[PDB]
Amino acid sequence: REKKAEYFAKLREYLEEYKSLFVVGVDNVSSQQMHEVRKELRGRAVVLMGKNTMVRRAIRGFLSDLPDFEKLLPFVKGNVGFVFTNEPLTEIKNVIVSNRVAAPARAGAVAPEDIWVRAVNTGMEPGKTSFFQALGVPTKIARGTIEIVSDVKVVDAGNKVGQSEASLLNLLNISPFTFGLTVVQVYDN
Amino acid sequence: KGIKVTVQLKIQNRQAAASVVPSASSLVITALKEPPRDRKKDKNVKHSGNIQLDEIIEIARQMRDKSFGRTLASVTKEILGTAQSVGCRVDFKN
Amino acid sequence: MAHFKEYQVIGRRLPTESVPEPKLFRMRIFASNEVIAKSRYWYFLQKLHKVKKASGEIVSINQINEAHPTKVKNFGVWVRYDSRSGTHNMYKEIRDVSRVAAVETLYQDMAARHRARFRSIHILKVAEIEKTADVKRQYVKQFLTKDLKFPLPHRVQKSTKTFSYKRPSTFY
Amino acid sequence: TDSIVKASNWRLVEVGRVVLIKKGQSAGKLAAIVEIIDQKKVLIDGPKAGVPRQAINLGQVVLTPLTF
Amino acid sequence: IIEPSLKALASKYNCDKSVCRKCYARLPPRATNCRKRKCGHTNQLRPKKKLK
Amino acid sequence: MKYIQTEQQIEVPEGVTVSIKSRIVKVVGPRGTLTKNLKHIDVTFTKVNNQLIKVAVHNGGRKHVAALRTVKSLVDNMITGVTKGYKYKMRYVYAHFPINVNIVEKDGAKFIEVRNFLGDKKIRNVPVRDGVTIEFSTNVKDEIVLSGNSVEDVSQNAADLQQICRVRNKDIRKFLDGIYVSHKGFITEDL
RNA sequence: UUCAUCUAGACAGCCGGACGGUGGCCAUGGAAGUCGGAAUCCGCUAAGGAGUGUGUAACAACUCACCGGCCGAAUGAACUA
Ligand SMILES: [Zn+2]
Repeated sequence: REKKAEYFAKLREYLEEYKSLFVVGVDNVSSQQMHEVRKELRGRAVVLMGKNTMVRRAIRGFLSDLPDFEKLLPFVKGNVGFVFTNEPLTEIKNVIVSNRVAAPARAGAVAPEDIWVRAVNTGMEPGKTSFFQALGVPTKIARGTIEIVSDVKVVDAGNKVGQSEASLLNLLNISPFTFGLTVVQVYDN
Repeated sequence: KGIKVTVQLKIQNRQAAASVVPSASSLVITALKEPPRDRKKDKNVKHSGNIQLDEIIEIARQMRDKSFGRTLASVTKEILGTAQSVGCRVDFKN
Repeated sequence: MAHFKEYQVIGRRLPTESVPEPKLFRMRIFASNEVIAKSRYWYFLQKLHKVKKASGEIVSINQINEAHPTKVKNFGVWVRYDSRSGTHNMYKEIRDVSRVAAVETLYQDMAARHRARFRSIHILKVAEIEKTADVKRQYVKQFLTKDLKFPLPHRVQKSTKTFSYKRPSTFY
Repeated sequence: TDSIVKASNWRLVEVGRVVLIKKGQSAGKLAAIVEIIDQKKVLIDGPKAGVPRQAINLGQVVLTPLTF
Repeated sequence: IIEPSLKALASKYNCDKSVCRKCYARLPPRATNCRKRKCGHTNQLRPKKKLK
Repeated sequence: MKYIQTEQQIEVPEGVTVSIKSRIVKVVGPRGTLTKNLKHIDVTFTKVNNQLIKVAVHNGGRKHVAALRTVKSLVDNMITGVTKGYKYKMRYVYAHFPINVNIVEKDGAKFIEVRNFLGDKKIRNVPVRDGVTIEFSTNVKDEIVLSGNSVEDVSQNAADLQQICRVRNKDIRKFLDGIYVSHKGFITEDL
């Protein structure tokens, strides 16, 4: 073994006493927010993911924890694992219904949706003054403030963003990585 | 309270700063124990000592942006005496 | 240096009249005939024990043939030699008929590929491996499938005379 | 609308094939090539036309279109 | 002044490709040996120096 | 190490049609027929059933059995290329000077050229094979879109249009002006 | 040869991560994750360093060692002659 040095006492004591399961299925996930929203309310529930033998976990743990192992195999997809529970989802959609915070895909890699400009009150100043100061948007320093009056047509879908152009969208701290933490698999009591 | 390289997590509100210090760790022995953390800072190093220092383990991550999740008692053996070398007072020194 | 033979040679190290009846060593030797076989005995045994040929004799020379020279059997052979930078062991595997016929086509690539020769090779034990498909050099495991079909292309024909009239075809 | 390739038709050497010796002692009598031993040599035994069961090579026999 | 992504479109074909430290040819930026015979497919490859 | 026998899986779709004598290939697909020549590799092919093709170099060496995977990918490209073909994105660049690549037709031979490249006075010229037919990306500016049913004769007729533009006796990592090729594609939709 | 994997699913690839403190001490005009001296991180995990290479003078922006998902079985290193 190079990869499974400690896997027998990995989760064959974790789900040993747990019968009502909430699941997680994702690739659109962070780390910084992610494993520290693994630090959300822990103390009675544990968080983990499986790996390659989740294709075999249909026939690894066949020791009949609960006799409904048809509900176990065909979701070996994504960063998929186990966030256990006792009681149902009656208040679990009162916490993580719309949670997100991130940096975008790498240095200005792909991002699905579209933004739009609007005359609002921001009031910025020339900081690192080599980003966007002559590209057509008005950085007209209005005796202290900045109020945009233009309607630009740049933002598209499926982008591979260049040098300084990935800190114009990131000037507004925009992250397309939503993932309100879902529960997709039906398994209880 | 401190003169070290001050991290700022400061969302300002009507000129009033966020009056808790995110506290670059310049006041971890010089508070009520020996002066050599901030006092005597340009005479020699501050990696000196393994002496009986503290058992105030609760307050330790109450200052520096509490992010343990599971156990804060694993981090209380782990900055003062590990990230520094002035006071640890236990032989988990590895 | 022929098609090889295999022998047992029974050495004894001449009876001392302080303590007679010595200990009767026995080997297994590959040899082109019976009288290179005797001189391979006093060259392997002089690495083990305190003898020489003027200090011993040969009790008997019993030529062996195989009990089944008519089946096939995958072999695994340990040899050691010295190419000119140093002495080296190691191993080969031959898919061949009998124990004597394998060591030819064991020596007939170790002389061709690593360019050693017969005064340097020291065969350790010609092991007939136990069954099929539990062997480790995979280039004999070309030959371990069911329905082993292959055609050989390009059937060249011999020339009895020196003027064909035909522009020869090579259908097989 | 036709996806044809020509023949791919040779003779083949199969386990238990018939074959025709051409040189040596046997000299033009029908063997039966039973079992491959290597790429350049095989086993033959057709022992109703007076041949023993020895390992022969393939630079010495030619092949017939019969197969059983 | 060109587009910085079109600068990066140009960058794959000319700018960042490795070079043999013995026969000076352009080598593709991950490559163990070289590709030719007067260097003997050698195993020293400096990267291509930038404009700082 | 003298491999015994080797076959693989060349797929044939429903419309294209492959009939081969000795080892040359005839192919007719939905977008204009072709034929090519491969008489240097010593293989044999077998259609099994209407959609799949074998290759075989049995009693091959080791440099033989590298050249079967290469003709898993020398006859597929014409199978795709007779029902897709190749489509090209070749973005321009200007550092100080424009570029007007436009298809003049001298001698009725349809030769593509380029003026005004880095302030030059030579009129460049490129010989243009058949198969291809130059079009430009209209109103999404300064690219070239090269069609065709061939595979080598499109990206040698593209690769020898992005290497005329070499600037010489200067730096090449500042003088980034030239002609480069952005992304080749297939002319069919979603590609 | 000598090791480690190897249908508990491997490698090459591709989807997404890669940190909260801490901008750990010293040395610093300026050391932050990637100029440096000395040691030699917790939490959880799938796992992330008191950092494998870039980048601001110093912040930050990236690739990464390090990983969970699609294919899905054979793969990698150091030596030898
Ligand atoms: Zn070279």
